[PDB]
Amino acid sequence: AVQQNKPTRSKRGMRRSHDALTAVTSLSVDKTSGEKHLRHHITADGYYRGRKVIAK
Amino acid sequence: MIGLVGKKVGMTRIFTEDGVSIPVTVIEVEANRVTQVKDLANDGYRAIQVTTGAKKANRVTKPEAGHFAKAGVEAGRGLWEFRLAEGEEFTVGQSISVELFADVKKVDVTGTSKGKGFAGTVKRWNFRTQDATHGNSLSHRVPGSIGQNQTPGKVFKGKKMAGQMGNERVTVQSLDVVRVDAERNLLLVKGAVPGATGSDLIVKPAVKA
Amino acid sequence: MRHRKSGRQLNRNSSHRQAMFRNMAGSLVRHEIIKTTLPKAKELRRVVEPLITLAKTDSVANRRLAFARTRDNEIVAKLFNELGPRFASRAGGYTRILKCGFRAGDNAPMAYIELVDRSE
Amino acid sequence: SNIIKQLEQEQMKQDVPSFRPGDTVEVKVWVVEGSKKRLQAFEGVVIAIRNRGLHSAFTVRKISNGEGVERVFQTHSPVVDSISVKRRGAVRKAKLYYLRERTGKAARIKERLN
Amino acid sequence: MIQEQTMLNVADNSGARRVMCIKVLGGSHRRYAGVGDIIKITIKEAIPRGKVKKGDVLKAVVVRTKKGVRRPDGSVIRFDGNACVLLNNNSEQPIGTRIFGPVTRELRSEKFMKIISLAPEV
RNA sequence: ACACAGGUGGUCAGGUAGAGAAUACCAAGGCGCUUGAGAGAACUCGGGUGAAGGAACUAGGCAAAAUGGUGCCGUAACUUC
RNA sequence: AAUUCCUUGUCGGGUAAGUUCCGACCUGCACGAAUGGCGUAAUGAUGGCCAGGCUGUCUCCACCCGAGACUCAGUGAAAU
RNA sequence: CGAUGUCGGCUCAUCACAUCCUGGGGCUGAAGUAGGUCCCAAGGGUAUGGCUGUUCGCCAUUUAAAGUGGUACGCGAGCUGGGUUUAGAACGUCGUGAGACAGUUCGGUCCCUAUCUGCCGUGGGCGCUGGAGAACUGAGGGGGGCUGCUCCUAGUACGAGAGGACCGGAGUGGACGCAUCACUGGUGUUCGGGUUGUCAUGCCAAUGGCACUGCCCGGUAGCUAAAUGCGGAAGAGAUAAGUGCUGAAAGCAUCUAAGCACGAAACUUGCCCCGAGAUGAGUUCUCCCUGACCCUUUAAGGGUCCUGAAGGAACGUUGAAGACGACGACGUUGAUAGGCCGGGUGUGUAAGCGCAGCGAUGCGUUGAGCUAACCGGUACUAAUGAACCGUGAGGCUUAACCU
Repeated sequence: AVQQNKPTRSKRGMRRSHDALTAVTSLSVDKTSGEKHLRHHITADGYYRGRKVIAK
Repeated sequence: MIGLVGKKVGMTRIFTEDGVSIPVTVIEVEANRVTQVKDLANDGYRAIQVTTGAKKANRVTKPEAGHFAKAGVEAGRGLWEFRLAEGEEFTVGQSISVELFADVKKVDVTGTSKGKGFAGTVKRWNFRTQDATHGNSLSHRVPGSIGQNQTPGKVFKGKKMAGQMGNERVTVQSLDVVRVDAERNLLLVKGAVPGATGSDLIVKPAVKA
Repeated sequence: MRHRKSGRQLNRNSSHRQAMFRNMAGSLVRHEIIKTTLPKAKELRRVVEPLITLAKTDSVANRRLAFARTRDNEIVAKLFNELGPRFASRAGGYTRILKCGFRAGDNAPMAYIELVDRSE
Repeated sequence: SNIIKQLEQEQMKQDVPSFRPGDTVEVKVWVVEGSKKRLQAFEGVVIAIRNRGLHSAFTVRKISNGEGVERVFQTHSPVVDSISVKRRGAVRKAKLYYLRERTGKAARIKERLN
Repeated sequence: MIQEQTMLNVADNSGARRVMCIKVLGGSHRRYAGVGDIIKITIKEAIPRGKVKKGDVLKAVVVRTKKGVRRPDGSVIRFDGNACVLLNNNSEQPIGTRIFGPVTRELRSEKFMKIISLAPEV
């Protein structure tokens, strides 16, 4: 089967709310890290509980 | 007259002499604490909110805490409102215990049954299976032919189809009580009642004619 | 179904799941840190701590265990003799865990497993 | 729940003779068998370990009778008086289900004395 | 299951040597038989001193099954083989003059009093 | 026609078990199959196990499942012996 | 009868019953003797019936391990 | 005719009503038991095996009945392909013959990646026009409905004996739906024992892999059943066909007009569940919010000071939640999951050492050893310090209360 008519531009509804995502509300700032980090989680320079626990 | 909320803790058997096994369901009923009585400067009908529980002091919310505050500093997790018939209740008296069944030992039970996920198309709907050989293949447990040609020419209501099942209300009317212990919060009933271990239910003295 | 089990399905045949935990353990005993995914790490913790516990129990019949695993010479002077006292002085706990940022080429959560006595 | 665990401790026995599968129990029984209560002597070997408590069926099998005869009475029941346990077996299994697939003259239960 | 084409041993004296069941009896759209059921039966081997022949059609009572007797006290009264006694459809009671062994004491309880007097020690 | 779960005559010839170039576990040598990350539903699908019956299945023993070796004793009808 | 209206010839065997298999009788509407008559041994990726075996084929289905279906990422077709 | 599969099976179903069964009424060559045989009622119920593709029929045997018919003689993008059927063969019939034969027998490949309608479950968005958390009504919507065997009533009634009821129960079974996990069986590839072959730890140990889970036997937890339990009732309202009492228009007659007495499983009530997409957005309780201003001829906004969330979403650890959505328990006012120390079930006396013995092998320490999910203690490991969605008591009319 094929699309007999182009849909009214509203019909993408519940795909349109998923077409591009972060999937998180809303990532946190840290005093020793540049890019934002996940709640209860480690930063992109290895900070957890305000102290550095791993190296990159 | 009224009803009690409990906790279904399992099933066992208690026997008779010299034999017959007497299977029995085991229920614990901590005394229902009461939260409200109506027709006493609140509402036009006679009813009691029997309540069981207390919740956790750092997890209880303001709209629930302020709704139990008339009865105390614990959010009793629910109301369970029952209308009064053939009896009376007042704003003073002991928390409601299994002494409701001290002389009335025929009861009725309400609760949700078979909380077992999705089951399967045949495991739910008791269909007849097709041939496993003799040229038949690909179809064995599919729902089958869903109608008939042209004249009705449509799918019927009140038929068998797949979905999410179970955990819906059932009412049992033929039950006898074997033992009660208000000091040890115990109820022992002959046979079986809806839902698995941990189920809450409602148990009432019989009113069926 | 999985209606009783608390394990993880991971990927591939059960004979590979068991072998991969024993291979990562056969490296952790001599490298003392391993990088892998959170599903692999949380199952592996419950495979390495029996092997580190076994190193305290150098008694009759109990010494017969794990002898058919990691059958190489480069650990025989460390397993039991050294891998016991390093934690028999600590009276409980063998591994330090941390969960780490997700892989950008796929979608796995990462983890870091380290021994509580590691000296780099 | 605790009360469901205490409910069995008011119908279970609290001190009894010790026995295991392969022992000679010499069960003295009533088992109704008529309108007036009377004691009978039951013969055979016990094929039960009864660790599961109140509902353990207390199975006994007499391999000395024809092809072998088997019966149950329950471990905590009003149809049994007492057991002697004077003679005791030396077997290497606990269910003994092989007696239901082997001929009695090739499945006689071993004494294995040294 | 004891049902159509189930082959049973006889406890009937000088009785039939191979016999097979047909239908089930006792109720409309009934399923399966056990201890205390009477079923319709056919002769396949009669023995030379038999008073019936191949393809004769009778009834028999089921006295033992490998599934046994239920609901005495919550346990089960167990047995190892499926066995029956052939009945006389014209004169009622067993087709023979005696019965082999004690059979089952369930025949003494309520329903089979005219059978436990013919021979059984129960 | 594909960076294709397919094709291609002969040749060599380890160990343990084996009659062996059968078959399996291994060696020497080779190979890890150029979708990644998760979930563990209906329904399909490679398989294992089944009370207690038992072909009762089916147009029809079609598939499942069993049979299965070495040695002695034993061995029918029909036969050009 | 791979030949025949009536045919499931008809008597009898096999069966709980048997349009199916056999023993037999021969109105072969319209077999028949080298476009041979007719039977065995031996054979067959050969026809049909009976019986013992196998067993979830069936009675009544249920769990146990895995693959796809399910949710995405990257790359992105087919008939209509 | 630039296509519409036809008899049969398996599976999934439905309508009619000239009623087969069930509930009832009536005539009879209705004595009784039965049969012959018709009408009220369509709520419920209604066949297995040998032969045959069988529709149909022939037989055998069950049953509360073995009722009839529609629907393209229901349901092949439903599965099948036994029958009807080409391409092969052979016997007959026909023909000069090729060949023909609804003569006969045998044999004979079945495509698929889902828009809209229909139907089950389940989300987001929007609607309930102040917000957030829980409990509750009722415009409407569905579900159910018995039946063998035997004895007492009764061998009474009836009838020449044989034979054999209304009445109205009592015991004991069957069918069907719903319910639990207590049995007692099955399953049980995170537990143990027995065992063949071969590879591995140098070798002997006894600890492992592969060989169908290599073979076999058990099994905790989880599940499951061939497990064990209950019920559609009763009490009533009103009716059908029908049966009667009283009684008329029509001074009689008659069950009907007035009136009263009944009358079936059908109709109504009782019985169980669903229901605010109920725009036709019902009720009750709890929690949160009641200040201004600049700029602009402005139901259009762009800012500032003052002042606001109840609770959710997110985070995970996880679940007896679950396709994905969506949802429940819990996270320092601390047992959500794991880790430790104990308790228990299962398996069955290990491995060393000791001893006997020619040795295989066995016996004592040893009711040993091994252990998972079963449940008791214990924070050993992890849950740490912010933001976000969400304000300013929400337009108008009518009557009553208080001031």
